[PDB]
Amino acid sequence: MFENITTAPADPILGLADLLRADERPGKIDLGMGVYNDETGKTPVLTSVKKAEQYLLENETTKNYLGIDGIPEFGRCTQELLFGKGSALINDKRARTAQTPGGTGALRVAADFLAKNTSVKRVWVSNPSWPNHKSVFNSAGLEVREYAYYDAENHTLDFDALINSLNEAQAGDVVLFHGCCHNPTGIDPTLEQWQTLAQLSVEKGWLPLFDFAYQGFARGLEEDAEGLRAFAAMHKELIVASSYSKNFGLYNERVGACTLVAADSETVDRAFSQMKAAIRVNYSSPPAHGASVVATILSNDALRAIWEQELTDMRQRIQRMRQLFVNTLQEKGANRDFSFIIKQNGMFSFSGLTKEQVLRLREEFGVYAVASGRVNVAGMTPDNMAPLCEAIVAVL
Amino acid sequence: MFENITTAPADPILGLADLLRADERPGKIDLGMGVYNDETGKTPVLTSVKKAEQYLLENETTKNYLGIDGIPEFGRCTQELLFGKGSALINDKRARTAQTPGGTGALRVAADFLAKNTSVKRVWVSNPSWPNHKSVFNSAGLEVREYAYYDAENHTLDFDALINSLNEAQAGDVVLFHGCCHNPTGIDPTLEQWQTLAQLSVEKGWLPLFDFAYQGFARGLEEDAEGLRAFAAMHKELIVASSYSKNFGLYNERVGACTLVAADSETVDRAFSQMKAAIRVNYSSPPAHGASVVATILSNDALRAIWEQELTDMRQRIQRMRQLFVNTLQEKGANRDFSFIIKQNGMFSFSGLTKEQVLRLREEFGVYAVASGRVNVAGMTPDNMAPLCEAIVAVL
Ligand SMILES: *Cc1c(COP(=O)(O)O)cnc(C)c1O
Ligand SMILES: *Cc1c(COP(=O)(O)O)cnc(C)c1O
Repeated sequence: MFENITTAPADPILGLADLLRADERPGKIDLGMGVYNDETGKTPVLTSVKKAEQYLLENETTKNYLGIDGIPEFGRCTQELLFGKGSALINDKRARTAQTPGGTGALRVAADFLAKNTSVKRVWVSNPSWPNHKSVFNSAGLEVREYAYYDAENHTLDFDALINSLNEAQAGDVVLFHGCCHNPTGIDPTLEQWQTLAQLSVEKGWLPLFDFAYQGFARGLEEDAEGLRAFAAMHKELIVASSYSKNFGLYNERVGACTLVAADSETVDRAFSQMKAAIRVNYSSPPAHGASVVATILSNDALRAIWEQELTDMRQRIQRMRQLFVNTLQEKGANRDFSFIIKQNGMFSFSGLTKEQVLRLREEFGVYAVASGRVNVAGMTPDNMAPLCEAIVAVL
Repeated sequence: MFENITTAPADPILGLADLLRADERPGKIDLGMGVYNDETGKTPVLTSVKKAEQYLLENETTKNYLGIDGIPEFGRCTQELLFGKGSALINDKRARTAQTPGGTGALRVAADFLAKNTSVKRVWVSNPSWPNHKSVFNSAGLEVREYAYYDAENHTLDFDALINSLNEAQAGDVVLFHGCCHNPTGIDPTLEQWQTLAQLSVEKGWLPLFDFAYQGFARGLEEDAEGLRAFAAMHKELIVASSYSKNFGLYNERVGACTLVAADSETVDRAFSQMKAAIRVNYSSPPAHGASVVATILSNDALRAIWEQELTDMRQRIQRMRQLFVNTLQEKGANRDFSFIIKQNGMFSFSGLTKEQVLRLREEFGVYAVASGRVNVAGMTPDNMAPLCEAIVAVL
């Protein structure tokens, strides 16, 4: 029965891991997958996380199944982080949160939920966008359409093109927005633009779906969520797929959440019952460890203070590398101006390098980046900066 | 968009948790979901597991993403447990294993894989069977058909009916078998019957799919796998969805695996690439903690010895309760003979109680069992045995 199965195509991002594995060369530079690296080029476990894991080791008395929607505390802490401690959405009980295996897991649950329980047929994603977005929604039988977003020539957000692109979006359509730190551009809408988009969305009858995987990496926890909050203030219904993989450094523990918002508690509870049905037939219930670590940290003043500082330290080291990257490129004799990357938020730099240049960097210099020209700044260190830039300058 | 969504129907097994939650009554007896309880009526963390978690706390240096298929060591230890340390399948590299979020997660991955990459259209499950089996395969767009299995009158396996039921199964069809400790009957085929089924399967051209969630709870680790091994000795292709939720007491960490077997390594690697594609669009990569605990224990002589003993202790306590259950029923003046339950393996007892009797036990006595008459023996203790049996005797 498996005789004629075809070899699956490699994933443009996750597949870089395999190539890096095979590459036997010494000083390879991994600037692919978006994982944080410290000055040493290692991806350490946060101290706040180790302390939480210590706590769980001493106090956990059972591994009995969690409910289908996960740890209740995790859900509450997640909603406060997203909407604000005294949000009306929380007080009016208009939101329900399911703990999921990572933000990717949240996206799949949302997709299965939409495909089977609503009239939704199309999902609009930005151009360019995170490649797995199309893949996930397509697997659920939903078609994906793109809306203009990045201006490759001016390295900025083409708001006019965005609006015009979306005018082709019909009521009942889902429009996907990145909460902050747009992946891969790093360009986010200003608050004014978020507000304008919120109003337009309501009038056009779109169902907003936020992919929020980098809260805290743009400006701060609360600041990075003002766009989503602007939307939540005007919409009756919303869906948020969030992830703690990056802001907690819990990548492999698969910690995320899918939050559903409706007009009232009666409606959201009803809809949420179908989201739980979608989860039941997938993985049944979520993994406890990762989410337990997050809930423990967020609900403890001491641990929370330490975690917030570590998040601040991560954000600041990336910003340092970002400036050092541009300066070194100029220092090494860069062909063109790369100052526009200082304007991008998050772990990435949408460099503008062509597919061939990326291929050559890998082949001839052992420098690994995503074919789209996306480079992981968080993977840069004072030690690999020099050879990194010499290679780039060499392919311009 | 969520205005007209319908309330999802409650799950016959997982839904018992919610009801137990609402029930404010004092001495409720939970004999529903299949989770192990000790003499105290608690579901403790195994000692071997706590020691492993200790080890990980001290040695883990990163939470960086695992590969799509999980921890390689976990996969190897899983294959040895299933096929045998010196199995030809392992030596000829005919098997690939993906770490998944629980056995349920493995079933979903298998289903998505089959639905999109093969001509499979039907899956045959036993009557009766684990309710989520139909639900999971149906969600992937595959139809489920039932084959005779349990003889409600003689409380045994009706092998003749089984064979005749399956003669309606066409080549290319998937036939699902429980590795051991059939859920909910507790009745497994003898080795001779497994062998006969293996031969028939090959001749009819069926694709066997084993749900192996209770390895070690029938007779022992190796013994409980002889049925699967009989099949693996004659088939070119097989799929095994296994779980460590019960034999390791790791329920909420979601630890399972989906193992794919093909004629040769070239074919299995090709097919496996599509299984990874199916996982990529679901949860991306699996949760590390649970599987790390399992790999650590299985690859360490010391920890493995302790774990195997704990497994033995769990199996023996259930067997004790099983005999005490029958004796107490007779002692309390049971209507009919219940000795047939001594012949059932696993945590359950397929009692024969009707839907109304189960409803009444819950309503009037606070005793919770599954509507099918399935009762969790592992949930029985010397303390709740008396009131438990008095309630049952009262509804006969
Ligand atoms: C990291 C990320 C996610 C979710 O990642 P998980 O590892 O599955 O939690 C989703 N969308 C984007 C754009 C991301 O960068
Ligand atoms: C426990 C069980 C599973 C898998 O359970 P998980 O908790 O998802 O690992 C699958 N099939 C049967 C029949 C089971 O009893």
